[PDB]
Amino acid sequence: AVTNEEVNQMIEDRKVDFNQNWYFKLNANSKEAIKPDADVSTWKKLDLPYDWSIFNDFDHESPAQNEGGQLNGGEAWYRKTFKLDEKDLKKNVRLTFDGVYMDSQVYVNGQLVGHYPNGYNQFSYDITKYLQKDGRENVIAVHAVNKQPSSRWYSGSGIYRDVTLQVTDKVHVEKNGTTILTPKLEEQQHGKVETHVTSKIVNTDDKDHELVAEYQIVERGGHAVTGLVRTASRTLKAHESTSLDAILEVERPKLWTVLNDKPALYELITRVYRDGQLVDAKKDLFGYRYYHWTPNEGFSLNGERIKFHGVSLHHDHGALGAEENYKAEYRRLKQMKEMGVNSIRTTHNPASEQTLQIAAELGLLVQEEAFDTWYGGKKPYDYGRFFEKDATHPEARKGEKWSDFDLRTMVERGKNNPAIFMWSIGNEIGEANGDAHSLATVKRLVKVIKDVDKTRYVTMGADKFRFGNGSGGHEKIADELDAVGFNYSEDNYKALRAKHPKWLIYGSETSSATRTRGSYYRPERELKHSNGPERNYEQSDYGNDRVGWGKTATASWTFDRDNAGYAGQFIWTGTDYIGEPTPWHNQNQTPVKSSYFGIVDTAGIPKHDFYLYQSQWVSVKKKPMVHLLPHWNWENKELASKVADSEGKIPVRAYSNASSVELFLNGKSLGLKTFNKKQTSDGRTYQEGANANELYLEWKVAYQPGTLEAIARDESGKEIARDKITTAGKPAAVRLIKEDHAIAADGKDLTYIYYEIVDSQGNVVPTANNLVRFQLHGQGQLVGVDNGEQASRERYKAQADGSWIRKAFNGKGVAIVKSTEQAGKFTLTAHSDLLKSNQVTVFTGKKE
Ligand SMILES: OC[C@H]1NC[C@H](O)[C@@H](O)[C@H]1O
Repeated sequence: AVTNEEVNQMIEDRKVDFNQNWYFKLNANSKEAIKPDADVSTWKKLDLPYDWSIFNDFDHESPAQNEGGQLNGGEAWYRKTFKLDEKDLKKNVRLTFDGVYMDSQVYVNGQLVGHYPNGYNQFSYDITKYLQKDGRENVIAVHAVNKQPSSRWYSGSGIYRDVTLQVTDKVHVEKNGTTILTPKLEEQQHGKVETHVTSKIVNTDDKDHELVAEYQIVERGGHAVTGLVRTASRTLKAHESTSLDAILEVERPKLWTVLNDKPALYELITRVYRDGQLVDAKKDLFGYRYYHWTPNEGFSLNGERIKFHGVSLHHDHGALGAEENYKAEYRRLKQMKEMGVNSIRTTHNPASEQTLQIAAELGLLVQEEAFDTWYGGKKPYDYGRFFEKDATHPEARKGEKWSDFDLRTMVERGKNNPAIFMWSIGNEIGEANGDAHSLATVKRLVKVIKDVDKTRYVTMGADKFRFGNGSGGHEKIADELDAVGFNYSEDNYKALRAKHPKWLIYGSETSSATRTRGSYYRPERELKHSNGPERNYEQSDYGNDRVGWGKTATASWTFDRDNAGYAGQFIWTGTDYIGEPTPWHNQNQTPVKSSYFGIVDTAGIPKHDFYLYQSQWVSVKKKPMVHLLPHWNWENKELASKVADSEGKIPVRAYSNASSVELFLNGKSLGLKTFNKKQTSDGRTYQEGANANELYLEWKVAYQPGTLEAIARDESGKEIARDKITTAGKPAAVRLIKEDHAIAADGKDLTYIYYEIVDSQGNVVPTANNLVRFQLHGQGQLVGVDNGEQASRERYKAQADGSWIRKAFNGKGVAIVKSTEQAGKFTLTAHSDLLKSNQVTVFTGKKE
C-alpha cells in the first residue's frame, strides 16, 4: 500500500530539530518566564545550544574556582513558543533534551512538567497532555541552575546540547524502545546472522488497537539486506504497552571495527501498523561486532587482539565552551583517530548524541561513564546530593532513585550503538570502599544495567589501587564488576594481577602528564608536580612534566605495551579542557584557567606528545611519519638556558615509526640513528631509542640558526618521511590557514581557521604572542577564538564592543566560524600591529 519513499519521509518527520527561536535571560522573573504573551524585548533571541558561562569574563573570585575555569554560573530561563500543525493536533508529543546543566525545570503552558537534576544525562518528557486544544500556541519554559561549586572541571551552564521534538501517532515505538542483538555473531558471521529485534510499543489512545510491527535492515547509506519481517497481529489495549519481537537474517554482514576509519553501520527500519494502517516509522543505528576479554591476553575485537589506545575526554570545545557541535566533535575525534587512538572514555558523565554517533562512524570504542560520585559527593553542588533521592521524573519506576533512573535511561539510550562496549558506574568514588552501603550500591547499579543490557562490560575507574600495595575493602567493589579499571595504579599491577588472576584489568585513567604547547623546560630531568614561580605557569612540551600521582606518556605507555594482561589505557587527557589547571590547581590568584593534561591543546593544535603516540600507534605502512622537537629559535638567552645542556647544545628529538632517522643541520648530516627492535615477553614487536625509557632518537645539537631536517627511512634505507624546522626571523605577517575550502550552509556546520605569526620568508615565529584582530564578512558567524595558552585570561568570544581579537601563543591560534543558512561565502581578515594583513575565503552551500 505505502511507498518506501513515504516510509522514509515518515521517519524523517518523526523527529525535528527544536533548537531554533528560543529566548534567554539570566535571572529572569519565574512568573514572567512561564506565562503566555510575555514581554521578551528584554531577553536574548537565539538558537540553541547555548552555554551562557563561556561569554563571562574570568573572575578570580568565582565560586567555581580555577578548577571550574573561573567562569560563573547562576541561574537562567529559556523560553520558546510553538504551534502544532493542524495535521498533528491529536498526536503524541515528546521533547528530548540531550543535556541541560543542571538542576533543571521544564514548564509547558504554566505547569511543571518535571524537575531533572542530572546535568549531562539525556532526558525527555511526554508533553502531550500539557498542550493547548484547537492549535493555539504553547509556551515552553526551561529553568537551568548552575550553583557553584558543582564541578571539578568546566561544566558550562544551560542548554548546551540539542533539543529535539518527536511528533508521533498515539500508537508508537516508545522513547528508547528498540533493542537489537546479534548473540551468535561469531559463529554465524560467514553466513546468515540472526538479528533479534525488540520494540516496546505503547498505546496512548483510550481505544483498543490491533498492532503489527514490520522490520527491515539496511546498510547505513547503502542498500537493504533483508526484506520485510512481520510480527503476528495482536491486540494492544488502551493505555497499555507491549514488547514485539522478530528475528531477521543478514548474510555475511560487514563487521564494525576500530581497524578502519569508516566502519560498516546498519539501521533497523521499524514500521508500526494500527489496525492495518501504517501510523509510525522509525530507524535505529547499530552494527555487527563481537568481542572477548581474558585476564592474561586482554581484549580482542571480532577475533583481532588489540589494546585500548585510549583517551579520556571532557565535553567542552575550548572557545565553544560547553556548546556541543557535530563538526567540532568530529574534528576532535578524527584528530584522535589520526593519532592512533581507538578508544574513548566519556569522563565523567553521559555523552552527547554527537559523540556517540561520531564514535560509531569513525570506529572508536566507547566507555560511557554515568557518575563522578555516588551518595558522598565531591563538590557541594554536584550530583552526590541527588544520588539516593527518589526520582520524580513522570516516567520513573516505583522505588527508583535518581541514580537508578539516570543509569537506566543512559543504557536504554545507547544499548544499540556498536561503539559503546563499556558502561562505567563510577570514577574515583571515595565512598566505594567495600563497606555494606557501597557493596549494596555496586550490586544495585550493576543490576540496573544488566536488566537492560548484558553485552557490555560494567566498570569503574578506581585510584584506590595506587595506595600502598593496592589492597583494601575496595577489592570487594571491584569483584562485582565485569572489568576492573585502574586509575594511575600501574605500580601495583603485578601484585594485583597475582592476587586476582580472574580480573579483567585495564588502565581507566593514566598519565596526567602536563604540557604547554611550544614551551620547553629541563629536558634532561623528569619533573614531578613542578609549579614553582620559575615555571611561569607553563609546562614542558618535551613531556617531562607530570603530576605527583602521574606518569609521563613514555612511562604509562611502555608499561601498557609490556603487559598483555593490562588491556590498555584511557590517557588523561586527549585534549585540553577548561578548568582543572593542575599543577596550579585552585591557586586562584594565579592567572591559570584551563588544563595542561591534553595531548592536544584547547585550540585543536597538537603538542609534541601527539606525535610520540602516533609513532607508537600508527603503523609505518598506514602512515609513515617523523616529527621533530623543539623549535629552532634559540636567540633568547632565558629560553635557551632552561633547555641547553651543560655544553650548550639543544637536545633535538625525533618521533618516528620508521626504522631510522637521519638529522641534518643546514644540509649537513649529524648522523643516522636506528631504532632498537625488541619483543614483548609474549612476542609482540616494538621499537625504542638509546634505552627502555626513550621512544625517540636524540641529537645534542650545538645551536646554528637555519634548518633542521630529518629523513626517515625503512629498513632497506629508502626514505619514507621527512620533517623540517626552520629558524624564524622577526614577525612580518599574520597568515591564515583554512582546514576547509567550503562547509555546509545549514547554520550548524563550522570551520577552523588557524592564524600564524610568520617572518618575511613565511616561517612560523615559534615564540610570537602578537595580538591579532579579526574581521568577518559574508555568510558566516565568528563563534570563537583561542590559542590554548593555559595562563591566558583572554576572551574566547567577542569583546564588549563587538570586536574579535586574540593573541597568538607560541606563533599560533585558531578562529572558529559557523555557517549561516544562506549559501555564499565568508571572508576572514586578520590584522596585527605593524604586520602584513591576510584574508581567506571559505565557501558555503551544499552538504556532502
Ligand atoms: O589528574 C587529574 C585527574 N585525576 C583523576 C580524575 O578522575 C580526573 O577527572 C582528573 O581530576
